Amino acid sequence: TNPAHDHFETFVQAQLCQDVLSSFQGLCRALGVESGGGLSQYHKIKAQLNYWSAKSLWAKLDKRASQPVYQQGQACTNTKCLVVGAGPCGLRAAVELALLGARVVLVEKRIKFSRHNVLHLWPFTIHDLRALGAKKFYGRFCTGTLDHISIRQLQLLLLKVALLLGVEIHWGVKFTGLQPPPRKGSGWRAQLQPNPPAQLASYEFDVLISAAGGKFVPEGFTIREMRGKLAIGITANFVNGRTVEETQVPEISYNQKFFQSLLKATGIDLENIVYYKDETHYFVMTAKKQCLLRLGVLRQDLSETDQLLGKANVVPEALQRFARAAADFATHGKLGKLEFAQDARGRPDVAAFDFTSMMRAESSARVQEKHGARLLLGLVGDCLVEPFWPLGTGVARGFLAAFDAAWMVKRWAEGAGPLEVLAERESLYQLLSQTSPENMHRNVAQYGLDPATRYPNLNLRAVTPNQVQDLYDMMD
Ligand SMILES: Cc1cc2nc3c(=O)[nH]c(=O)nc-3n(C[C@H](O)[C@H](O)[C@H](O)COP(=O)(O)OP(=O)(O)OC[C@H]3O[C@@H](n4cnc5c(N)ncnc54)[C@H](O)[C@@H]3O)c2cc1C
Ligand SMILES: [Cl-]
Repeated sequence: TNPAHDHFETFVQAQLCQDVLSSFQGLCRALGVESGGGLSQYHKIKAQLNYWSAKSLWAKLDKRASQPVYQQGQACTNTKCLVVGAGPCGLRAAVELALLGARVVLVEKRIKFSRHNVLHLWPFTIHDLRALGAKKFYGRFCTGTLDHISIRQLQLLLLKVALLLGVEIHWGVKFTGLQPPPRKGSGWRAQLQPNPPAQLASYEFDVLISAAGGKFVPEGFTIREMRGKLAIGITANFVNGRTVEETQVPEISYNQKFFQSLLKATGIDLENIVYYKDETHYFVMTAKKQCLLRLGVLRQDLSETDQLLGKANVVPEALQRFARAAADFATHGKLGKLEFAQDARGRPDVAAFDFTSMMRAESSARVQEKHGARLLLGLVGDCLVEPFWPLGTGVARGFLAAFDAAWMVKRWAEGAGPLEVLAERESLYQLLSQTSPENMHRNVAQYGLDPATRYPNLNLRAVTPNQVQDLYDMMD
């Protein structure tokens, strides 16, 4: 037997977040290496795992790792990064930084991946994951003409790569803010909860990339907030037994006469509903507040969206008989008595969500300088832009914010100059909405950090550094 061979293989097969870390520390032990020690650790790992079950992955990884851009991992060799949040994008950012050769510390306030909700995928993201060795880390990946990963399956897959490329990950730790460098001869340090491990508290860094999801407002940035008429969104996951007759029900994605025939037997009033068949029978529907008060899923009509959706106002029981009512008729009962999958809490996976307010940051980047040290702050993903989930551009643009944040760190580690690096980034960010698979570079395969492999007719000078004068924060 060969502990190293065995540990790598359960590590790859791992379906629990606490088991990715477990088997990995074991592989590190077996290969006489450490985790969170960068590419020198990655290089020591791969060389000693020169065997059938691993070699195709190193080719894939190194092929990317040696794309013209990363300078064979020498570009950001003098850059210390802090990445906040281990959602899909944050991890993608870490991967990108790891490859650029930056020191990568990722902090994350949870301790597991418990979200089942299925995410639609763009042709280009599908391929990106494939090139990162998704097919080894995940069996049922974009399986068939299917183009959807589940949140946790994505996170697991990405985490395994983050670890391989030597990202230092700390769990159960909350980013709160920043410690200003107290003197002429210090650097920027984070502010973490609950009390972080010795080194992490003293870990200094010039690049902070926060991918801490929609709800986190990072100090200094201005968030624009558009509100329209209310849209309540229900999501539901039912267990996929994958029985022959259970896997013979087509996927779905008020206009058609179906949304009309839904009111007949069930009396459920929905404008649109979506079905995905993944690890779970995924359903997402947009409900009318008019009928949610009627069939008593919401207890009482509160005029302010936020309050109308609290744990108190939402009846959990009726939400299940509402969700299964829509799900049962939607498949014409071809899936039988559907049982919910659980959280997170043993609670059944069903949630009433908000679709009313779309948060967008005014700038995607900000630089802070105090007593000599420069700090580059970048947003990536949901905290940069809040996506209309029915359209499904979240993973697409998060991954884009990630690529365009890594390009920023590249120019940064060339000393390009605060006002400039921002102007490049902000010229690219001005595109982040327009972006569709329709208006972007056709050769998906050729996609890389160089933003012009992605954006046709790109203008790096759409914003002059004189238009961003106050995104640079000279505190003295
Ligand atoms: C039900 C649902 C359906 C969706 N539909 C689609 C779809 O069909 N297609 C599509 O492409 N996208 C879809 N979206 C959007 C997509 O899920 C998100 O945009 C995506 O998760 C973005 O990843 P993220 O890392 O930016 O955000 P998140 O996944 O929310 O990552 C944030 C993470 O950072 C952590 N965090 C927050 N604050 C701190 C802190 N202070 N310190 C440390 N960690 C912190 C949290 O633990 C969290 O894990 C959907 C989303 C949901 C929820
Ligand atoms: Cl987990």
